[PDB]
Amino acid sequence: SISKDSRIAIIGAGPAGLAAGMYLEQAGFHDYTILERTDHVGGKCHSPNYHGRRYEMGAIMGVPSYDTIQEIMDRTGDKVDGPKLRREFLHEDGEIYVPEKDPVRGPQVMAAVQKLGQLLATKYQGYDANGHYNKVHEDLMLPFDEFLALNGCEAARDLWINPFTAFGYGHFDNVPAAYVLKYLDFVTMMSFAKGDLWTWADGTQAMFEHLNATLEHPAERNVDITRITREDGKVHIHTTDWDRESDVLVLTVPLEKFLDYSDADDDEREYFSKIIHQQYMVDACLVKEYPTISGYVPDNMRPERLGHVMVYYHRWADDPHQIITTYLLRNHPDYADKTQEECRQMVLDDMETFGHPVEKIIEEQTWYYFPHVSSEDYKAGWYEKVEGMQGRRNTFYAGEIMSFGNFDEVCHYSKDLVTRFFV
Ligand SMILES: Cc1cc2nc3c(=O)[nH]c(=O)nc-3n(C[C@H](O)[C@H](O)[C@H](O)COP(=O)(O)OP(=O)(O)OC[C@H]3O[C@@H](n4cnc5c(N)ncnc54)[C@H](O)[C@@H]3O)c2cc1C
Ligand code: NA
Ligand code: NA
Repeated sequence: SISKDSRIAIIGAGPAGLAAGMYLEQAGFHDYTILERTDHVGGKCHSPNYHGRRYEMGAIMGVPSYDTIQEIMDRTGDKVDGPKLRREFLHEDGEIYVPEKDPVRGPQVMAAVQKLGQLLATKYQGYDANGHYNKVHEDLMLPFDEFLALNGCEAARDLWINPFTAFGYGHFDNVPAAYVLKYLDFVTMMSFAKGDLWTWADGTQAMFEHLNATLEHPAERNVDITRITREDGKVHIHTTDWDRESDVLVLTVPLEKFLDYSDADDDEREYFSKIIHQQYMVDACLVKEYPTISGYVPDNMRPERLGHVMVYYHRWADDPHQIITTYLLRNHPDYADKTQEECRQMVLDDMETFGHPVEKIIEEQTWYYFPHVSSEDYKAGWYEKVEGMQGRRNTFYAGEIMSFGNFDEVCHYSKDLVTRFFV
C-alpha cells in the first residue's frame, strides 16, 4: 500500500522511531531516515553513567509480555540482566506498612480485582488492544475512578495505583481508563504485583543504542528541524544544516509541538492542541542511611499531596554510595502546577522523613511525559478523528499519544503502523 522505494522521514530516535525504522526495514522499506534532535538515542530510555555503572533517569522496567521489546532484544542480542526489583510501602510519615496483610482492606481490594478481571474478560473484551483505533467500550472512556465506580470495583484502585500514578501517569480521578488498562491490562498488573519484572544492568537505553546500530540507517543526530511543509504530494524538511525532500513523514515526536514548526492543517491544529501531558520530575540522589529496598508512598499519590515523592528506586543494593532516584508529579488538572523549586524541597524533606537524607542531587529532569487527552476529548472521538487522518498528505502519526507512554506500547504501535499502512 506504500511503495518500497519511498523516501521515508522518521522524526525522533526514541523507542518509537527506532522501532519504526526496524519494522520498515524488515518489511523491505530500505530508504528511511531517522532524524533526532539531541546527541543521543533512546529518548526517555535514558541511562547515564556514574562510578562504572549505569543508573536510570527514565524508564527502568518491563514485563514478560513485552513481546515487541523481546523482538528488539532478539535483533540486538541484549538480555534481561539487571538487578531484581524489590519494594516496601511507606506512609507519608515514613512508617512501613504491609497493605497486602491488611485483614480488612486487603480482601476488599483483591475481591474487586477478581470482579474487574471478569469484567475485562467478558464485557470489556478488546480493551487491551494496542492503540485506540479499535474503539473501546464507552465505559473505558471515563476517568479510571469513575469506570471502577460504575462497576463497583473501586478498591481495585489500591493495586492499580502503585505502578501508575507513582510512575508519573497521573491520577485516576481524571485519566481515562482506556490508557490505564492498555498499560496495566490484567496480565501486566498481575506481573507487577508478583514482581515478575525485567530490568537491564546496562540501562533501558542500551538496547535502543544497540537497535540503532543494527539499523541499515542509524539515526542522524543533532538535527534541528526548523520547518516541515507538505506540498505537491511531498514532504520537505528544513534543518539548520540542510533541507531535503521525502515522500513520507512518520512522526514519533510530540504532536502539539509539531504544530509550531509545520504547515499544520486545520484538523491537526484543532486536535493536537487538545493534547495534555504530565510534568514528571526525577532526581538522581546520593543519600546517607542508604535504603535497603525501593519504597512506594501511596499517601503521596493522592492529588492533595501533589509534588511529594511517590516512589524511590533502590537500584544498586551492594553500594551505598550509588544513585537513588526519586519520582514526583508537578501537575494535576484540578490544582495549580507545583514549581521545580518547591518540589525539590519536597525531595529533601520527604527523603529525610523516610530516613534516607539526601547528601547531593547530581541530576534532575522534568520530563515531557504521558501525552494524552481528557475523558471529554476521548469521548468526543479524538482517536477516531486522528486515526482517520493517517496518511493525509503522506503523514503518519505515532509515538506516545497514539498508544500509551511506555516503551513496549510505542514500539508495538510502530510495528503495527507498518502492517496497517505500508505493507
Ligand atoms: C522517569 C521515567 C520512567 C519511566 N518508566 C517506564 C517503565 O518503567 N516502563 C516503560 O515501558 N516505560 C517507562 N517510561 C516511559 C518510556 O520511557 C517512554 O514511553 C518511551 O521512551 C517512549 O518512546 P517514544 O519514542 O514514543 O518517545 P521518547 O522516548 O520521548 O523519544 C522521542 C524522541 O524524539 C526526539 N525528539 C523530540 N522532538 C524532536 C524534534 N523536534 N525533532 C527531532 N527529534 C525530536 C527526542 O529527543 C527523543 O529522542 C519511563 C519514562 C520516564 C521518563
Ligand atoms: Na546527551
Ligand atoms: Na497486593
